This record gives sequence, C-alpha cells and structure tokens, in this order.
Amino acid sequence: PQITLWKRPLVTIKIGGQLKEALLDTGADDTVLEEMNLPGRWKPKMIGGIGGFIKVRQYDQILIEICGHKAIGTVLVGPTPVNVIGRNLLTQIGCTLNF
Amino acid sequence: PQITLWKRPLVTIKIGGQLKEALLDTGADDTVLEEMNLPGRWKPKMIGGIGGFIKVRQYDQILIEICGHKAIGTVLVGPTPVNVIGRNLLTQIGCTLNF
Ligand SMILES: CC[C@H](C)CN(C[C@@H](O)[C@H](Cc1ccccc1)NC(=O)O[C@H]1CO[C@H]2OCC[C@H]21)S(=O)(=O)c1ccc(N)cc1
Repeated sequence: PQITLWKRPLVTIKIGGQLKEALLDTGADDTVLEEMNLPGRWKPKMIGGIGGFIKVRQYDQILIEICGHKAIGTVLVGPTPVNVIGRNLLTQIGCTLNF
Repeated sequence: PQITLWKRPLVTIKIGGQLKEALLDTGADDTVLEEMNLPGRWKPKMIGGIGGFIKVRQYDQILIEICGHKAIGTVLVGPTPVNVIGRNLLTQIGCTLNF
C-alpha cells in the first residue's frame, strides 16, 4: 500500500503470537518493541536518540508479520515509549520512501 | 525519488543558506536539527524522544529545501543526536511510505 504521513504511520504487527501496533520508522536503524516476555536468549544493548539512551534486550531471528508481509530479524525489547519497526525489517517488506 | 532503506535515508538540506545532511525520519512528528545559528525569532520548547526530553529552540515558518524540494515550516534546534526531518516537513515535500 501507500501510507501518507499526515498522521503517525501506525500499523498492526504480529510477533511471538501477539498482535501489537507499531510505527514504520525509517529513522530507526533497528526494530524496538515495548516490554514483552519473549522466550529464548538475548544480548544486552543500548540505543540512543533524542533525550539519551535506553537499555534493551536484543533478540535475533524473530519472526514478525507487518500488514501480512512476513519478516525475520533482530527485535530489541525494552522500556520504549513507542513500538517502532526499523530499517532492518522495513527492507524485508519492500518499504520505500517516495517523493 | 524512490529511496530504499538498506542504509540510513540521509539527504542534503538547505536551511539558512547552509547545506547539511539530515535523516528522513517517519517516526519523528517534528523536525529537529543540531545546534546552529538561524535568523529569526524563536521560542523555548521541550521535545521528547526515546531517551527522554531535551530543550530546543522553536523556529516557525522557516524555509528549508530537502533533496531539491522546498518546505516552509517549524524547525526545532537543539542537542539531537542527528539532524532529523520529521513528518511536519515530509508531508510538505509529498513524501509517502510504500510497500
Ligand atoms: C537518531 C535517529 C532517531 C532519533 C532514532 N529514533 C527514531 C525516531 O524515529 C524517533 C522514534 C520515536 C517516536 C515517539 C517517541 C520516542 C521515539 N522519533 C523521535 O525521536 O522524534 C522526536 C522528534 O519528533 C517528535 O515525534 C516523535 C518524538 C519526537 S529512536 O527512537 O531514538 C531509535 C534509536 C535506535 C533504534 N534501533 C530504534 C529507534
């Protein structure tokens, strides 16, 4: 589809058998999701933006479905104020910027 | 143009007669630039990102050309990790997400 940017580009996603809302964020290198208790191992990470850094848990090879488009890659989990789909997964669904 | 997301969507902008690089950031409501001298009146505001809130200077009705496309809108100036072009200007240049 085509998504205009008059409002936040929020879409439904499916991850670990849960449905959530997340932003398609070209400014996010990597996907970051609200605190959720995912299974399996993980590595600590720190990600920075406006205001400083937050600590997150990095899971790899996580399967996510975004508007029926499947992807699999890194998902960071932590106390983020918003769920964002980052470039690492936006590439996998063929998402482009156009003007 | 069409911009894929395998790398950061960085583009050259012209503001206050100066060239700079900036990130097209669909996850930003607002446009936030690193510290710089801008002619015009400004107002103190706060803006919050993933890591908390920062102090910025709000410049209204600023002319800014993004990748050869003119926009006139609000520009926040402050200690952001990187220049980001947010939706308030992305809408002006006709930018959409497509997959
Ligand atoms: C360094 C590039 C850019 C700032 C990075 N950010 C993504 C960005 O889209 C955030 C994503 C974001 C959206 C909402 C809350 C917190 C972060 N937007 C943002 O900070 O925008 C601010 C400016 O406009 C305002 O509207 C939104 C907040 C204000 S981020 O949230 O900090 C981020 C950093 C690393 C990863 N892997 C994923 C996300």
